[PDB]
Amino acid sequence: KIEEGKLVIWINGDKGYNGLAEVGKKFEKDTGIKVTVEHPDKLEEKFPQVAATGDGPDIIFWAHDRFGGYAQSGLLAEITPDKAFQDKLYPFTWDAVRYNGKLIAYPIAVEALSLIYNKDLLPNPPKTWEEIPALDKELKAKGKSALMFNLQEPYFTWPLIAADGGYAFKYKYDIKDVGVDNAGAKAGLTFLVDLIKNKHMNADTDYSIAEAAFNKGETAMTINGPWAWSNIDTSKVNYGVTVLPTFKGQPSKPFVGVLSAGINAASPNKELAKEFLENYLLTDEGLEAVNKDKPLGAVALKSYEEELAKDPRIAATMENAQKGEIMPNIPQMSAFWYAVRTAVINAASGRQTVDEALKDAQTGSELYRQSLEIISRYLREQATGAADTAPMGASGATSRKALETLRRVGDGVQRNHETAFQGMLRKLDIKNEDDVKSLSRVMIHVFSDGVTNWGRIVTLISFGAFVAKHLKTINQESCIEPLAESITDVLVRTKRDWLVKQRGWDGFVEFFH
Ligand SMILES: Cc1ccnc(-n2ccnc2)c1-c1cccc2c(CCCOc3cccc4ccccc34)c(C(=O)O)n(CC(=O)N3CCNCC3)c12
Ligand SMILES: OC[C@H]1O[C@H](O[C@H]2[C@H](O)[C@@H](O)[C@@H](O)O[C@@H]2CO)[C@H](O)[C@@H](O)[C@@H]1O
Repeated sequence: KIEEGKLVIWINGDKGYNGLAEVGKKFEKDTGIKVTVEHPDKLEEKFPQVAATGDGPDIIFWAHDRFGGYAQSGLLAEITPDKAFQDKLYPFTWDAVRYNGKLIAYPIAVEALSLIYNKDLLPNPPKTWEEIPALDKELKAKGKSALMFNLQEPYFTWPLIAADGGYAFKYKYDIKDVGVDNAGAKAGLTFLVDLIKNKHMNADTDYSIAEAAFNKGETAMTINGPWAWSNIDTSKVNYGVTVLPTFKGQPSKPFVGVLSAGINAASPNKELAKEFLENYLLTDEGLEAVNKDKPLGAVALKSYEEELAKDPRIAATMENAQKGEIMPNIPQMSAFWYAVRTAVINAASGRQTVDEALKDAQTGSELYRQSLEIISRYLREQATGAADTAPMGASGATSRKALETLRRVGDGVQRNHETAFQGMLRKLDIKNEDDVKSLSRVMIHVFSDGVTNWGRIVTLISFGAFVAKHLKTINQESCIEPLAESITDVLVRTKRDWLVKQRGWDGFVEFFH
């Protein structure tokens, strides 16, 4: 599928892709290999679907948070730089691109949101979020506004949400512990909704609108990353970059991202990509080429970062980064981001209340792990005859009651559909972990076809248990957990919006009560 003898690269439209293409030209001048740089819309969504079919770019650029999902899906090639190259980058940047013990990408730069303010409108930036309403009122009398930033991406709103105690996954990570719906998160989002209620912000303000307003000098402040600095320079706005405002006396905690370059598992040009990334991009001159297009932030390369660190704007970036947290790269990050995105937009527009919106975001973020906990335990206890003695953990009553519901209803299905299941089992012929990996396509084909209800979900899991008993019987018990993860993946991927609308596994319990 992917063409040999050339390099195709994907990077976001807000990054210095003209600078990157110029690095690609130097690579072409040396090697005779053409390098095509593209910046397609929603590439972070497009990549996992096209790469799965063996297609897509040789190299994909994104923040490290999305890269665990890719690797888990077998979409990323394991990268193996020698010691000499590894020592040229900061170790913690390597940490951000490590997944299950393996390095799955090259770290490029460290990104953190900062407060960007117009020094001509606002000689001193506000230290607190609380004082911004009164500041806006003051600025409105001059035909200006205080603050405008992207409200369509939760990335920009998260620092405020996390300030008073809101969090994604509790940190060792406890993935079952999601704090998107606690008091702190409610406090942060409410303050944002109130800003909109009191005409201090507009719910439909996106990236382009916020950037245009600041760079034209219509609003005193914005919230953005280093990549935005270029266009602000062009606009000749007397701007400064500083620490984010505190909320309730506590610092804003932005999720910190490490711009990373991954190599497609289906790429026939893995050696070319490695050569490009190591010996052309991750150099003083290579990063400078991109940085001069759009600023990268604090780059992973020590030799170049030592120079950039002298920039007050970089100092402000790293200060904000220190008060924030490095994003997790667990596969669930995509689901978390989608849930929180919807929650922020819905609360901002009044479609839901803060309590309602964050409630759904909680259910959406927990959905995979909670589903896995239930499906894994059912499959394993059915196969072995004995239950799991371990505590259910967070949201334990839900998991426990769902499992008990599943036991009652699942056993009925397996009983009544026994002959049908045995016929299906024989046709699939499942005898090792290799065969279990093949099931994903067949499973998705049958399940996603037709209507949606709890009954089909029970059938899905019950046949999974039926297969699990077969796997155990033929001494393939090690294949049960991969099967459980596979089924769980299919379920939450295909019925994500439906499950959330049913209030998750609580809905399942109530439905069969
Ligand atoms: C129970 C039944 C009766 C008649 N035809 C059937 N069957 C259908 C296709 N293959 C077998 C089935 C049937 C057999 C096995 C599973 C299902 C499912 C769940 C969706 C896919 O489940 C899996 C497929 C392949 C491997 C799997 C490994 C582990 C766990 C699940 C696996 C359904 C369903 O989605 O409702 N059905 C019923 C079904 O799809 N029908 C087709 C339309 N008319 C009613 C029956 C399962
Ligand atoms: O808004 C959710 C989004 O946040 C992050 O995306 C950032 C990205 O890290 C930055 O480099 C820049 O492009 O802004 C983006 C926000 O629009 C996460 O990396 C991403 O996974 C997540 O969906």
